[PDB]
Amino acid sequence: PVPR
Amino acid sequence: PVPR
Amino acid sequence: SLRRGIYHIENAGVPSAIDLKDGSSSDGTPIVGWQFTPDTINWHQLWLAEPIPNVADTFTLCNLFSGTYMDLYNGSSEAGTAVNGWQGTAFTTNPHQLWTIKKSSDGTSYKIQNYGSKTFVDLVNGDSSDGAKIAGWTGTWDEGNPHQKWYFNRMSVSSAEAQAAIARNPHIHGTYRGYILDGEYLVLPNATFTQIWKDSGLPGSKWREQIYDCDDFAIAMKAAVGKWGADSWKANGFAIFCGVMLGVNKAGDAAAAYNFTLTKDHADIVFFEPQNGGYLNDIGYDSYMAFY
Amino acid sequence: SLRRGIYHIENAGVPSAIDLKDGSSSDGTPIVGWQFTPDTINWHQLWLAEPIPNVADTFTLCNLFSGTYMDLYNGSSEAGTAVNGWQGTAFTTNPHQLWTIKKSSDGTSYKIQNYGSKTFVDLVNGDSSDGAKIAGWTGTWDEGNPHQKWYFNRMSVSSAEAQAAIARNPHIHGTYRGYILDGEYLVLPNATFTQIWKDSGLPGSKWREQIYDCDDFAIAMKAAVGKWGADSWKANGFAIFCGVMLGVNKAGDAAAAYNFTLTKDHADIVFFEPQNGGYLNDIGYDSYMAFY
Ligand SMILES: C[C@@H]1O[C@@H](O[C@@H]2[C@@H](O[C@H]3O[C@H](CO)[C@H](O)[C@H](O)[C@H]3O)[C@@H](O)[C@@H](CO)O[C@@H]2O)[C@@H](O)[C@H](O)[C@@H]1O
Ligand SMILES: C[C@@H]1O[C@@H](O[C@@H]2[C@@H](O[C@H]3O[C@H](CO)[C@H](O)[C@H](O)[C@H]3O)[C@@H](O)[C@@H](CO)O[C@@H]2O)[C@@H](O)[C@H](O)[C@@H]1O
Ligand SMILES: C[C@@H]1O[C@@H](O[C@@H]2[C@@H](O[C@H]3O[C@H](CO)[C@H](O)[C@H](O)[C@H]3O)[C@@H](O)[C@@H](CO)O[C@H]2O)[C@@H](O)[C@H](O)[C@@H]1O
Ligand SMILES: C[C@@H]1O[C@@H](O[C@@H]2[C@@H](O[C@H]3O[C@H](CO)[C@H](O)[C@H](O)[C@H]3O)[C@@H](O)[C@@H](CO)O[C@H]2O)[C@@H](O)[C@H](O)[C@@H]1O
Ligand SMILES: OC[C@H]1O[C@H](O[C@@H]2[C@@H](O)[C@@H](O)O[C@H](CO)[C@@H]2O)[C@H](O)[C@@H](O)[C@H]1O
Ligand SMILES: OC[C@H]1O[C@H](O[C@@H]2[C@@H](O)[C@@H](O)O[C@H](CO)[C@@H]2O)[C@H](O)[C@@H](O)[C@H]1O
Ligand SMILES: [Ca+2]
Ligand SMILES: [Ca+2]
Ligand SMILES: [Ca+2]
Ligand SMILES: [Ca+2]
Ligand SMILES: [Cl-]
Ligand SMILES: [Cl-]
Ligand code: NA
Ligand code: NA
Ligand code: NA
Ligand code: NA
Repeated sequence: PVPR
Repeated sequence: PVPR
Repeated sequence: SLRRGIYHIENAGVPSAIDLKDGSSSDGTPIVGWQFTPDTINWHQLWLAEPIPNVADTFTLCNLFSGTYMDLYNGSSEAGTAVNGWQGTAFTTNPHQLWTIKKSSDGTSYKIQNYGSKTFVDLVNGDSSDGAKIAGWTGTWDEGNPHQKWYFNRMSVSSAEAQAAIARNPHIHGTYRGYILDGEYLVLPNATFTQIWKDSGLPGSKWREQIYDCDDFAIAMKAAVGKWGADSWKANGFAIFCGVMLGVNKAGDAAAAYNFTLTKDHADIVFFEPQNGGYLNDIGYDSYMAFY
Repeated sequence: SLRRGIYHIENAGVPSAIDLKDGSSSDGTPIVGWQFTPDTINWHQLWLAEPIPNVADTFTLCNLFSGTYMDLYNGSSEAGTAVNGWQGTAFTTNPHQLWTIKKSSDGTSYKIQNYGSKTFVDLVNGDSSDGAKIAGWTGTWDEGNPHQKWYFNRMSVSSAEAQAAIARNPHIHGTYRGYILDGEYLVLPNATFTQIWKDSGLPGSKWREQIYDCDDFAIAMKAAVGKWGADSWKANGFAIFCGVMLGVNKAGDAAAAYNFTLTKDHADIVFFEPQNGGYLNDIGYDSYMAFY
């Protein structure tokens, strides 16, 4: 995914 | 190259 | 439908924006009409719209500066009911903080209906004065009344919009790879981007082979904008737009690191040279890597 | 041949390193033998060896802290000639600052010959005292004399060595891409890495969705190490080792950003969690992107  |  | 994002909400009848008075986080701080300067950060006038899952065209509106939410005082349907900033959460079931936002009859502006009361956000009497009351008021979805019509001026991009702006640029190398770090980005006017740079200490940094060279300037600018974001705004769920790119010259024998931002229309990128603070449509390199 | 790099130069006979006294940049500052602490930054005792093009096994030796060069006073071949820090440049033709460095008869330590005088760097009398004279002295390449033998303890990696350390790690995603920013990196002890983190303000930063989340912590740590490098050392032509990685969990449904450093032996990477300052051999993510 998108780095959280 | 390598960013200078 | 309105998309998730940061909005500057501007009355259709008079040039007043929805303003949380003095940016105050106090519960019951009045939301008022106030004049604004285009191509600035209007510090008390930015609203993060968060869609509510399984409630059509319905949103919380979080003031970016205070982190408090647009709230219809006690959910009253009486005309004249105070609209104020109040503590809450992005996905509350509190109907006082839930707002159905759909296009007006004009088809460009929106009306803002409280989900509980079914009354509309109303700039009372269309007063253009700084500090003019905003209230919940009787209304209908289809009427022309400009007291209840609001332009949602989009100040953020999604990562997919940023990706599109990069892709249409003519200075992208064939080998380019992009690495997305967040979901929704506040786009800065160049005047604000520049201020963050001026305040970063970079203008007074010396270029030094490897130890403080282009990659150090570009990463330092990105960190400075990250710090500014967290320090400046109390809301969560967005990032500030500031990219780092690596690029290679036409001859393929020299590489550089630099930053990039987005045009006012959000459609194209602009390169930022963090050693001298210049903005450029062509920095002399084709980008082979970006992170933002 | 000795490779370009940063060295801690340690006498073969006694545990004294080549030390530029008080780190002073003054011309004629004495270079002396001094005790040292392993697994620290020995601030006055690091030397950047720059190979001279078309002169075999010959180098300038720049003190990392002062930016001044090892200099044989007036190039004299007399035994006892002072060795001092002196202003110069990485590729000088001044023979006082040119040093032929080749393996001793023992085959692990080196001798250091002045290119002009053909005399050797000598810890006079093998004195282990802090501040013991180092001088140019008569000698031969093949003799056992430990006064003139020096272990070159390598404190830097090339980008190719860093690349190898990453590649042998078992937590690298199949899609991994790495982006190299510099050529030669000072490897920090974890004690120093940690100090830079403690001094950065990150330990006292709150995790916030998008606005200050894992990518902000990791980029901020990289900027903090870049700033520390430039602020700490006067020499040029090297960088400090501090990577940023993006990773994805085993289920492929969550991503994170973090930092990485290198083991003491320079053979493997170690992950650094910039929110809590932990070091980990497994951070729970496989890296799909790195820049360093
Ligand atoms: C100039 C004025 O505009 C309209 O009146 C508005 C109000 O309009 C809203 O409330 C009224 C009842 O008070 C009615 O329900 C109407 O459909 C609705 O839009 C309101 O905006 C207030 C506060 O700003 O100002 C005006 O009174 C219109 O109905 C009036 O005839 C008149 O033309
Ligand atoms: C203990 C001592 O070691 C050697 O003498 C060293 C010196 O050795 C160097 O200089 C001498 C001439 O003074 C000679 O040229 C020798 O080949 C060369 O390595 C020197 O290291 C000084 C200063 O530290 O200390 C000692 O005098 C050896 O020659 C002596 O016989 C004696 O065993
Ligand atoms: C943070 C603060 O921002 C400005 O004052 C705000 C004010 O800003 C709006 O109105 C001014 C004129 O009063 C300009 O049109 C700005 O472009 C608008 O953004 C309002 O938001 C009021 C009421 O909430 O609060 C003031 O603080 C600026 O004038 C101050 O210098 C300062 O930067
Ligand atoms: C910057 C300074 O570093 C240390 O003092 C240096 C000293 O450091 C070496 O010797 C000390 C003992 O005197 C320890 O073994 C260190 O591990 C060595 O690195 C020398 O370099 C001398 C002469 O040049 O200069 C001193 O400043 C440390 O003791 C100081 O607190 C300080 O951090
Ligand atoms: O007052 C603290 C609460 O604030 C918000 O809810 C209130 C609501 O319960 C009622 O008192 O009316 C006011 C004014 O309209 C607010 O909407 C939060 O949603 C609550 O969770 C609570 O924090
Ligand atoms: O003194 C300034 C110079 O320092 C270095 O060269 C000198 C050399 O000319 C001679 O005076 O001897 C001294 C002591 O050994 C130095 O090696 C630089 O290489 C010169 O360029 C100059 O800066
Ligand atoms: Ca993120
Ligand atoms: Ca660098
Ligand atoms: Ca570089
Ligand atoms: Ca972020
Ligand atoms: Cl109408
Ligand atoms: Cl011998
Ligand atoms: Na109030
Ligand atoms: Na919805
Ligand atoms: Na001297
Ligand atoms: Na050479």
